[PDB]
Amino acid sequence: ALLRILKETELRKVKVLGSGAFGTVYKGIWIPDGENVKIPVAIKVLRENTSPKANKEILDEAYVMAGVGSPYVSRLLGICLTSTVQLVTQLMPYGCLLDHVRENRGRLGSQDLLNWCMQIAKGMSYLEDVRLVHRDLAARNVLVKSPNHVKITDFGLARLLDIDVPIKWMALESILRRRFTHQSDVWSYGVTVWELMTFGAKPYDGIPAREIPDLLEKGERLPQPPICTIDVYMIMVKCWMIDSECRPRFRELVSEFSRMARDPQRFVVIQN
Ligand SMILES: *[C@@H](CC(=O)N1CCN(c2ncc3ncnc(Nc4cc(Cl)c(Oc5ccn6ncnc6c5)c(Cl)c4)c3n2)CC1)CN1CC(F)C1
Repeated sequence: ALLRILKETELRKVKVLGSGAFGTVYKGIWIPDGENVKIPVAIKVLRENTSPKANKEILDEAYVMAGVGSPYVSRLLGICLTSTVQLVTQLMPYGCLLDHVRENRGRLGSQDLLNWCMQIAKGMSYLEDVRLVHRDLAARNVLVKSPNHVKITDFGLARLLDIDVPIKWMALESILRRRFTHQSDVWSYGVTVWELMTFGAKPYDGIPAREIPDLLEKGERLPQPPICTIDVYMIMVKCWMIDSECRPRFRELVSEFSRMARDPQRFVVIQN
């Protein structure tokens, strides 16, 4: 129910990690009052130019995930309120999963890749339990706590303006009508799995975004990754069905990748 407010004196910014349309993320340290501890944190400072109604949707989305949560989705530790709005969370020291897979292409195993697929599916199952549509699931928006533990973050939203999109991850209905559901998140999950299994290849590389809807209706899809057996590719293909009702549920995806994770060398073919 309650919300933990952290004073400015409890927090210290060290380095800039990244940014987007809504805010700037810093690496930092949290020292809670009346405790002899240091906690490494990420601190997201929201931009001052944006209106009150625009920043409202970011905060309200965090407050839905109030109770126990999931270990595979980012957890808000608290907020700090100066002239700026500062959102505080546990630091994920290996950064985003897209950068991680590209760097470690030489030494990653079949067990590691399929474990990540299962963990992302478990995290998305929790977001469906609390009725939270992500709108922007991609390898860039999954963080790495360690090589055997990943967390979903960077929850998507349209910027509300007074006046004064990731097309290659989106379901067909989302491109043409701007309809976002739990079943459109499943499409984006399929593309995320394709990124991991290609060691961070760019989807539809060379094809302009305007051409994507016509190609999808014709039946063209992203190619089978070189390391994947057909059994793995079949799950990706089910995620990209035009009929949203025929796509698998996130709980069924947890079941499938858990089974494949119990015999990873059968399903994914690494050189080593
Ligand atoms: C990927 C590169 C990339 O984009 N990033 C990796 C480096 N950065 C980074 N590193 C570690 C880290 N740990 C923890 N948290 C963050 N980022 C973050 C994100 C959000 Cl959305 C955030 O706010 C909320 C809001 C609501 N909420 N509810 C529950 N939890 C939360 C969190 C916070 Cl406080 C912190 C983080 N970031 C930046 C990300 C490749 N990329 C492709 C090229 F463009 C490079």
